[PDB]
Amino acid sequence: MQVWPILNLKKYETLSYLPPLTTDQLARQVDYLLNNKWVPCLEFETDHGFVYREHHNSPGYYDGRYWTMWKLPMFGCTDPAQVLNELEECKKEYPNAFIRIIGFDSNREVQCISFIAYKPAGY
Amino acid sequence: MQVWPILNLKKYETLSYLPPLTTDQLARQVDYLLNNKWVPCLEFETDHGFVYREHHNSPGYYDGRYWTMWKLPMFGCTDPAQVLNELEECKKEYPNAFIRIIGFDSNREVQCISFIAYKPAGY
Amino acid sequence: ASVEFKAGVKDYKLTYYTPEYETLDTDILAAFRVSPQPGVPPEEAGAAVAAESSTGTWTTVWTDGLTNLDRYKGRCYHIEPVAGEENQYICYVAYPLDLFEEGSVTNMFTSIVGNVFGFKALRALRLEDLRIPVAYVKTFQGPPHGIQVERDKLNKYGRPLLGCTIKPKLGLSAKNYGRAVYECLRGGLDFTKDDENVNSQPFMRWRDRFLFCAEALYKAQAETGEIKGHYLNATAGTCEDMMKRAVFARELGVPIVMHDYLTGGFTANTTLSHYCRDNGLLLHIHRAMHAVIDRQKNHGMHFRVLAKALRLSGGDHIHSGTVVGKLEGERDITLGFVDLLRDDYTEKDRSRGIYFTQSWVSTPGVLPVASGGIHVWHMPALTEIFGDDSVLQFGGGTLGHPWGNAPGAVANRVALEACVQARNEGRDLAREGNTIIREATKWSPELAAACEVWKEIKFEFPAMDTV
Amino acid sequence: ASVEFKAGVKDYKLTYYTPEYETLDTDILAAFRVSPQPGVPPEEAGAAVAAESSTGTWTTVWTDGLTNLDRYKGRCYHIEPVAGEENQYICYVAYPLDLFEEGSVTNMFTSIVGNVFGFKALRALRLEDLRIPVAYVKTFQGPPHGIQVERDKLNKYGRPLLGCTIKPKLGLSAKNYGRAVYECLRGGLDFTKDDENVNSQPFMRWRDRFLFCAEALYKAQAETGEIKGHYLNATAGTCEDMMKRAVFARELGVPIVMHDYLTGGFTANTTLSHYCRDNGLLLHIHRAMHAVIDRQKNHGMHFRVLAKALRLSGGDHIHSGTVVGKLEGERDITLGFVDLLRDDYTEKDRSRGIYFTQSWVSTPGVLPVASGGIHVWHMPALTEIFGDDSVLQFGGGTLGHPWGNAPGAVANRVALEACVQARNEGRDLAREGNTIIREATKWSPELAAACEVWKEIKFEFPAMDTV
Amino acid sequence: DKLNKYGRPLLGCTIKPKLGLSAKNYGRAVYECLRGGLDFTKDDENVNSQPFMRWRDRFLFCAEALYKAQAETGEIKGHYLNATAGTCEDMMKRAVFARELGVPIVMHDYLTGGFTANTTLSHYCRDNGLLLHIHRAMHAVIDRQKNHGMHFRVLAKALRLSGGDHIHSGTVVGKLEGERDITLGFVDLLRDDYTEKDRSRGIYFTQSWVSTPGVLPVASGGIHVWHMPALTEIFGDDSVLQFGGGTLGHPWGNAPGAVANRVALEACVQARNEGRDLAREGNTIIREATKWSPELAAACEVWKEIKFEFPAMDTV
Amino acid sequence: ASVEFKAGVKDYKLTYYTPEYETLDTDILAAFRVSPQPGVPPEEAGAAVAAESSTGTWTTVWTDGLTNLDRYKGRCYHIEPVAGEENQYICYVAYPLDLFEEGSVTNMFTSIVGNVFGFKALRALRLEDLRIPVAYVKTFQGPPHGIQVER
Ligand SMILES: O=C(O)[C@@](O)(COP(=O)(O)O)[C@H](O)[C@H](O)COP(=O)(O)O
Ligand SMILES: O=C(O)[C@@](O)(COP(=O)(O)O)[C@H](O)[C@H](O)COP(=O)(O)O
Ligand SMILES: O=C(O)[C@@](O)(COP(=O)(O)O)[C@H](O)[C@H](O)COP(=O)(O)O
Ligand SMILES: [Mg+2]
Ligand SMILES: [Mg+2]
Ligand SMILES: [Mg+2]
Repeated sequence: MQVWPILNLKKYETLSYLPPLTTDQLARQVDYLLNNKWVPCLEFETDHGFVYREHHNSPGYYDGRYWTMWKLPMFGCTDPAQVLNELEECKKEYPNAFIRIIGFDSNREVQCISFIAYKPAGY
Repeated sequence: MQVWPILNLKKYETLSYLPPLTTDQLARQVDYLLNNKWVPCLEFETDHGFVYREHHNSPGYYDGRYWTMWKLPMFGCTDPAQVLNELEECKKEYPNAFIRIIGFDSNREVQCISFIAYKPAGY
Repeated sequence: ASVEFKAGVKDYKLTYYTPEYETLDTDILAAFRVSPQPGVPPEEAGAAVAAESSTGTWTTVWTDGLTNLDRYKGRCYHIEPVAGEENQYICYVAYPLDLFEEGSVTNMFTSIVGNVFGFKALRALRLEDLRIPVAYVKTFQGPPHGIQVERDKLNKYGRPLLGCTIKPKLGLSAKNYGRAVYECLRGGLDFTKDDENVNSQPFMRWRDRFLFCAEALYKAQAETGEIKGHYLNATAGTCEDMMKRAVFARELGVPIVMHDYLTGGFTANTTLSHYCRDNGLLLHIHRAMHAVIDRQKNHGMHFRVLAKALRLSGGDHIHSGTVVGKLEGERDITLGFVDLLRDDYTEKDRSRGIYFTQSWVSTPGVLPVASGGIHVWHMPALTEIFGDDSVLQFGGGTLGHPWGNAPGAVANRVALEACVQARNEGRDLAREGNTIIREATKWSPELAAACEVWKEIKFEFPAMDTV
Repeated sequence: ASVEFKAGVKDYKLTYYTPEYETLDTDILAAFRVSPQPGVPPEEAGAAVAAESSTGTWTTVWTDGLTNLDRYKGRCYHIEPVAGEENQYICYVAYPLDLFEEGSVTNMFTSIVGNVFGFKALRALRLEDLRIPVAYVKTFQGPPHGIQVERDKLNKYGRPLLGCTIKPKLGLSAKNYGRAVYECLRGGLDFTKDDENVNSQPFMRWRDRFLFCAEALYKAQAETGEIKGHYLNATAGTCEDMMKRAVFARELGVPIVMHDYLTGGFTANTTLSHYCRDNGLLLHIHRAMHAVIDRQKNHGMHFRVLAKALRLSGGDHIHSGTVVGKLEGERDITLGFVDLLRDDYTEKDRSRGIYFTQSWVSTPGVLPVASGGIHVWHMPALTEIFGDDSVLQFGGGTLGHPWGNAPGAVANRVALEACVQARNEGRDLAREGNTIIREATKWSPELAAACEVWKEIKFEFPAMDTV
Repeated sequence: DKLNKYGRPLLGCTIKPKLGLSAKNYGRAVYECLRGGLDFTKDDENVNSQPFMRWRDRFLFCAEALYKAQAETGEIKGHYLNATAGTCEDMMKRAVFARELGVPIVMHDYLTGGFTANTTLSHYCRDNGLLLHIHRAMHAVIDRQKNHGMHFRVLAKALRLSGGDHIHSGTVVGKLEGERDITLGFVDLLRDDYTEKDRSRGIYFTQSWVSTPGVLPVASGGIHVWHMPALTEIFGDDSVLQFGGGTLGHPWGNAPGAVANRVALEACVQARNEGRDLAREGNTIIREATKWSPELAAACEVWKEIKFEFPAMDTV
Repeated sequence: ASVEFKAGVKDYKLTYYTPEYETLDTDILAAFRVSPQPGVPPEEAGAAVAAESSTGTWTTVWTDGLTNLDRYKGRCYHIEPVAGEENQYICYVAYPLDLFEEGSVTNMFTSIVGNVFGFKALRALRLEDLRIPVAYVKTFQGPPHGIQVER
């Protein structure tokens, strides 16, 4: 009987309870996003990797949900390499930030994909 | 006339004002809870050993009262050695955690025993 | 069945003495200790009590015919002479469920105890016990929280809680009150409290006291790492004032307030109890004035009845006596109403003055509070009599310590924990009590100082209220 | 002056027995009938009472030094042995004005009667009287209207008012209640009333009763051309419920409501009294439960103290006993507290149990209500004892009439007016009482019928509460 | 958008036993469940305010518990606090305290409480930013038999109008009845903006919603780790899968129970995203995950042979 | 006293079928017309109904050990066949007073009729009657007036 660890066990939503994604596994997630004709976008954050509540405590209000946009959503992107290239570009420029890849469905106007693609040292 | 100290005088509820419990004394407390047919359970905490108020300040609300359960309550336990063994196991896995032993009374549904069995260095 | 109206006076026993009646599980049963005037037979005395506390008056009224009196009348169904007393009887009276207003302790006492105690035909009258049927019990909210929930909110388990009344009773300023409070709390006590008569006065207005006391308790809590409380007294002259005090306490985020239920009254106590339930505030009840009613054996109301009434109206704590302190309280009788306050079921037991079996249908239990003239040497006895589910309070016993409030609290906390440890290890508190305390004095200077001051202090007098 | 703190217990008399003290006109003075345990000297017993009802506790506390105890302490300043009793003393205690919360009868009793009655060192304790200083009296609203204003609102002068409690006590339906009420009112009575225990129950909910009773009283008023009232009972389990009942009565436009002040409590009574003042409603006060507290001479609180407290808290009427009825009440003692309820000034008079001179600084007077076991033959005595400023109530004495409610009321109204006329003409009611009644029976068939039924009915028993 | 959760079904859990737990024991169970990976926990439908646990006490301890779990994991958590009461006034009193606590979600039994009370609460939740979870207790009294009553699809449409953010939809594979095609029919009626007539799925009329928000279907009732592939395949990402016994029945406790469910779900999501057929490769995907997840391995072992197969009463 | 926890599914009848139980005057009693699926024993179907309308679920949970399940559980205490009827029974279930919210019909029905009617193991289910104990009746206001007052 194992006791689930309490320390340094922060998670990052979808796919975070699985083993780290290998190069090919990550590329397959991107392929999935593109195959569904969703728009890819990269977001990064250096100061608040996790949700907190500083400005308000009313129902549904949380700080830390918004991250900062890397360039612009990749409208018309049909090649995973492009997304993976931008990811590297973002890493070299923000090696100490958390970086996630999201995919927008413009018809429903809902993010259908969202997973952490990179974590700074210490995580 | 002695002045009661102010610094580094945090307490841990029942038994915390007596000299540190010896191995034999600790075992006697465990015998007691078992003799009363209460269910033993171990709890540990690393980040917040004492109550505080971060999320709310209304009457009766306090953060830090819940610690995390080590495995499950020992239903059917009748051997004190079983409890002390778990204490040692919890201690080795979490050396920097405060660990307490509690005893449940299922009929009244209240903890009839609760005491700190171990505290990290500097406490 | 109908009958012709005949004006005139008849004996109460013709309609109200029903020795063949079998009580319904929905009836409120009462045990009265009746002392009739010479010449008044016990059957007539018992019937008068039943009649005038339910449906009858002194002469025949025609209006009885518009209703079904058999269905509503109170009935004296049993009488027994009291041993060791002359011309005294225990009369049992049954009242149907319909006579009472749901959830009103005020209405219940108005009928049962309203006018009958002043009857010319009686020398004295005492209400010893009431059997409250479960159907009526369910109409009350009961304690706003109760034993389990309280321990859970405060995160305190495995030992009696510790309190202390600030002294002097009256005369201290708001700031000095907070000063005394912080010093008491930092030394190990769980609570401190306003004296029962400390409401709002020229020397200390309530709001100032609430404010300074909140600062003091939060400082002591931060210093010790143990949850603290201070019973803020909401007792006031009007419902409106009482409410304004409870409201501010809520605003401060403190865990507990107090109320003098008898001097304040049942109507106001029930209002406060509901507010405490709605707002998460623990409610400590002080029984000021009870002895005016419950001390004499021949006339009045026994405390056990006043205790049951509080459990119904609502209160998380209630003073229960100390047995060994400065105020009267016999051990057997005390243990009797303590079970009636904490348990879900108590069987009829006349050796402890319990006249009827009482069930509570899961109404939360009330925490008995032992306070008044107690000190360190009394710790083993108090721990042995009340057990873990109790609050032991030391006012003079803390502020009377030669080294001050913090050392006084330490002495009390250490004395308690030493008893808890010894008991847990299998030692006999009633036999080894003094030895256990002496052992702790060896390593606790604070406790040693307390022990020497109160060594020869005892309170032993013949009790008036006995069985 | 400063002094070194010395821990330990001292006798209460070293600080609380002050036989050389001269009382200030701002002090609350109390007269306690103290019965000490054997071995406890009267000076120590009196001092314990003074101490624990003001500022002290069982052991020395250092905090006394933060304040000026001489300025706040209660003081036993006089002791006298009681004649005809053994080991009993009257101890006089003075409490400074500062100890009390303005306008709160609840706070006043909490201090004076709070914990002292249960002291192990005492066998029994009774509070006989309180001298309420005029400076404290002014902090209370007093009766919402009082004698003069009431007579003026109702347009009734020159004779005692007449009431009647509807019977049976419990069991009648709302419509039958109104039926009984209209019949009683149309025959000449000024008021009818809910029985003290009639609040809201399965057989008759309050709102239905209020509604049917309003219809009945308006019909009787229209028929007779005399202003009528029916005491609608606002006694309830919570302040909120009590208030909802008072509010509906206000909406109906009726003139008077009632409250059981002791079972309801002082906090709720004071709230209702203020509402009655703000809304023009007369307030009748029923003293249910008083005898539990005030019947025995050796322990409790005399009724005169409970009466003064009502005048302060507020009430337009208050039951005062009948002397000749079914409930206890001695003539001299009764007349004593009747003056304390109506007058602006009453001088100390020990033959009537008045221990202190009392001034009311124009606080309105309260109308004493004589009720309980009285009938037509008692009319001359009642009229002679209470005078015009009183309310005489006949429940069983009206609804027990062989011809019904209206004829019963007529018999009572005629019997009263015959006494009023005879008195006014110079006849002696105490001497010619029976003759006066007999003369009226000659032309009043209704009164003749009443007289024959209750001819041999008397209530004569030895009183427990005497002087 | 409020919870910051995308790309997978949400995971919930009903605390057990249904009744009988104290307020503190409720919060204790809640904290352990949420910390293991579940997004939500919930009061059982019949947990309102009773002698063993009064409502305000429960709301208080559950709030302390969920905030602790959230801080530990870094993921937004919630606990459906039950606002169902005997009167509108009591219901509102419970919704108000939830709002004061700053929590994200409350729940209501719309059929036993009633449509009038539900619409009142729906409007209050909109004005105060509270998510509203709807339990369909009593629906089977009305919708089970094919010959008499009202089909659930009509009750589902009624809820979308009255108002609710979630509504139980059945599991198909669980302990309670629900046919696949009929279920798929009303799930579309709950989430989409337009659904055309389709008699094979019991859809008699074409229905348009003119942009009325979709409601999240909640699959709950007798389900476990082995059902994960099937549930993910049937419902898709826009659903909430709840495991009461399936979490509190785990041999290692609540946190490991939650981990098992969260891992099983993510394994199915990853496989699906890679193009794997959940219907055919379901068991394989789960077995693969047990190689690196002790929590999941222990769970699979316990419920390997448990299935719920009986003839359906409600059919097309 | 308590036993060890063992994960796994057990038949509901093991805990919820109590044919020798004597009802208390504070219990809410329910009479159900139960029509089990073929192969489901009436004791199990009756136990399932009692279990899922009170304290139990489909698999064993360790939390039961924190309470005294015996005083809170619903209990199928009696079963009788329906005359001239194929595989149909009247199952009697007792519910302790503590399971219900005072004055709330909504809560009473949520428990007794909440989820059991949709069980796969049952073909049909009908609640015929309920014995409402007087202690529970007193927690309600009832008619605002009633026959007598209305007339
Ligand atoms: O005023 C007092 O005497 C106390 O503060 C005790 O002070 P000490 O701790 O300083 O003695 C308590 O209120 C009494 O115990 C009440 O009596 P009971 O508890 O019997 O109702
Ligand atoms: O319940 C009763 O007995 C009465 O209605 C009298 O009825 P009858 O007129 O039918 O006797 C009165 O309340 C008592 O007088 C109260 O006692 P006191 O007035 O002494 O407080
Ligand atoms: O009470 C219950 O049985 C549940 O908590 C599930 O518990 P388990 O997770 O322990 O099965 C749910 O409320 C049901 O799913 C209701 O049915 P439906 O979703 O079909 O409305
Ligand atoms: Mg006190
Ligand atoms: Mg009366
Ligand atoms: Mg459920």
